[PDB]
Amino acid sequence: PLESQYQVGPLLGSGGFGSVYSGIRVSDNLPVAIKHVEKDRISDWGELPNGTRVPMEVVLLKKVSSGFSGVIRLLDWFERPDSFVLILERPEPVQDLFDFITERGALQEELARSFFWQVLEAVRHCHNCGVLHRDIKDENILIDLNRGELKLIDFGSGALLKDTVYTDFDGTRVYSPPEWIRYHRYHGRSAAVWSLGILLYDMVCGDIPFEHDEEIIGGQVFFRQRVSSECQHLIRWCLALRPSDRPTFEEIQNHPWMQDVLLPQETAEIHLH
Repeated sequence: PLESQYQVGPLLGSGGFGSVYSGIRVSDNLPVAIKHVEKDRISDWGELPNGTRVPMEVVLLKKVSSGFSGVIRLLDWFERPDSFVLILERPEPVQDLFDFITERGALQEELARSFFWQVLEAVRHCHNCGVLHRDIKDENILIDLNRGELKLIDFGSGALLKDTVYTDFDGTRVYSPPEWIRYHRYHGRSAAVWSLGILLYDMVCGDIPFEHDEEIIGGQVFFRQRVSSECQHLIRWCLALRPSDRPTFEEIQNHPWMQDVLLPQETAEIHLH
């Protein structure tokens, strides 16, 4: 049916991810996002069990799209002659973390603790469903401002999780780890932890630590804001130059800086409402 199932509103944005529109499901007035990807631009394809050939993003989304609210849910999708159309959740009111940090500057550590913990829980979900996101960064994290819940979006650079090396990458370079920069090689989990250190720095300092390749591979972390010694230690650990020296998610979540996290609703009440 298509445009009889959804009322299409204004363009939300466009780019390497395609074109996304604000929308509404006619039946129950659910707010949704409608994402158009050209077939000519899809680099990675996969298949659903029944042999239907789809973009990898749709495979990845179906693997993670089960109830847990830390990841954006794919509600439906459609194939057209020259494109696919994806229908996704849209929180309302919503603000992406990039926008939020631009607006507020460096976050208080209590708030960055809640946000970062929620991102950790969301990435563990992905990994347990067999999915590596590969483009974790402030822009790809939406804040449901009423609930205080963070959601991960855009699995368009993602891959199936595997234990062997990756030699391809189409995410954001300034969140990519030094082994990618030097050797065009990385492993999934240790690369993820590096990008989380970039994200945590970004949260507590209000900008990312490295802009150029030379900075990425040099691994000197200079703090431009006041950041507690515990928080600096977690960041520096995630940003270890040698992959095997980086923490596991368990080690991250057992770190002293990560104890006594606020709940999402408390986060919303204290910091968002």
